[PDB]
Amino acid sequence: SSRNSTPG
Amino acid sequence: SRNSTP
Amino acid sequence: ERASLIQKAKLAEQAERYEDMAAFMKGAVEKGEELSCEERNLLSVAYKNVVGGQRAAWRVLSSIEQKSGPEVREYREKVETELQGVCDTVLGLLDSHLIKEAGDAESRVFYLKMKGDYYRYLAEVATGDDKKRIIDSARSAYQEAMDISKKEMPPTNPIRLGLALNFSVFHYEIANSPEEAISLAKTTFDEAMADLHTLSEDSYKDSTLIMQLLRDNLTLWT
Amino acid sequence: HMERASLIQKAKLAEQAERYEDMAAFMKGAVEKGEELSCEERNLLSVAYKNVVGGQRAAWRVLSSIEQKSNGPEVREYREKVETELQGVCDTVLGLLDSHLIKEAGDAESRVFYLKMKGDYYRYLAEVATGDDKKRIIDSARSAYQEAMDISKKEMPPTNPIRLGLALNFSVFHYEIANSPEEAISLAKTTFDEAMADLHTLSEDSYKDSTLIMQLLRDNLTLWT
Ligand SMILES: [Br-]
Ligand SMILES: [Br-]
Ligand SMILES: [Br-]
Ligand SMILES: [Br-]
Repeated sequence: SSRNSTPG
Repeated sequence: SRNSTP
Repeated sequence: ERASLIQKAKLAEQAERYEDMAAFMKGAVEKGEELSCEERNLLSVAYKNVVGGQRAAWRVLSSIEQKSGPEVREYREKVETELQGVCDTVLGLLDSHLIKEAGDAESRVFYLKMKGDYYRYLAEVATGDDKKRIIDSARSAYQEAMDISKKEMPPTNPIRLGLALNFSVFHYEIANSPEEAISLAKTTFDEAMADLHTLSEDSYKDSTLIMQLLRDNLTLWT
Repeated sequence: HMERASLIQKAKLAEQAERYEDMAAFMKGAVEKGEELSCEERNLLSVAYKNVVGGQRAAWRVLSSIEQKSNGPEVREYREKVETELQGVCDTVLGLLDSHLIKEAGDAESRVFYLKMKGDYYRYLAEVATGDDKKRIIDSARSAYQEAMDISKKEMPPTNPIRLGLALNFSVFHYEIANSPEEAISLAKTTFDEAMADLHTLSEDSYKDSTLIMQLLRDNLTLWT
């Protein structure tokens, strides 16, 4: 439900 | 896993 | 300023910035006005979170150091030194501003319990010549708090129950006196149990939560 | 003990203890020894600063949300204090990237990784900046991501996870910072489709790494369209 940026 | 006051 | 420092402590709590929250509460204490029950809880939550993170890090490092390398020892000592600095700050506030002869039994027991707790955190990482001195300071603070609570508070009071719970943990893990730990938890539970049916709605959750913790520790130790 | 190998070992201990500010300071010391970072060491540096700046970004969003919902001076002052700290962390990472990590030599993977990190830390500065300073920071983030995109399209296959992660972040930059949702959606769609065409030619370990980022690209497309 919230936008994704790279987990690193 | 003993408990102390939170 | 005092109203601003307390409001900033509440904002820091919402943002999960516990070091900022503790520094704002420290500034509010240094204004000289007594803390309300809500303000005491803000001060307590802030430092408990800060020292809780250091205690958890210390246990991870200590566990690696024992399972096994000068690096683990050096880094463990760095975390220890930081934890000690936080405890010394809380003990300093308690001595210079919070612990007094005046005030209700409730506030006096709260701060004396906090003094026992922060000396107990120092005792967890103490290994040298100061270890005995640190343990007797935790013991003396909890004992003085126990004497006041038994004379001036009902056995179901959550501050009285929480003090007995922590002093019982002190006996078990720090003082290596499991018989004294079990008998204190058992006596505290039984004396509260006798008055449970007359307990007021405001203390329902807090009193019953600590009675469950006393029961959990007894089940773990016996 | 602060030789390069001791600093890396201390960063690994700090990671296990969840002490990310200590972990970042140990990795900063290791980078300043002047030697290239291995893939494992790059990931340690990245995880450490991402956790540090992630906590400040989360605190900033809580404060900004309270400050906006109320529309006293306390929320603004405390929000500015958290902002100043976040800016100091980004300036430290940007300083390391400029003086030690970004260089001409090395494989395309390492070059794209650091240029992507430069775009990311300028993007975190852009999230809290205002006025003309915000405009310059937005143009600095775009230049770093664009230089990284040019290298990745020429030297990496479309399924490479560093290439995919760069497109994912540059797409987030277009959507939230640059206010260019059309460019954000078309970049995420193109990246997803070009990787999709080559997924069948990968090993189980590589397939798992590419598809994980492809799911994030898809999740953003589902959220925006
Ligand atoms: Br150290
Ligand atoms: Br000692
Ligand atoms: Br007693
Ligand atoms: Br402030």
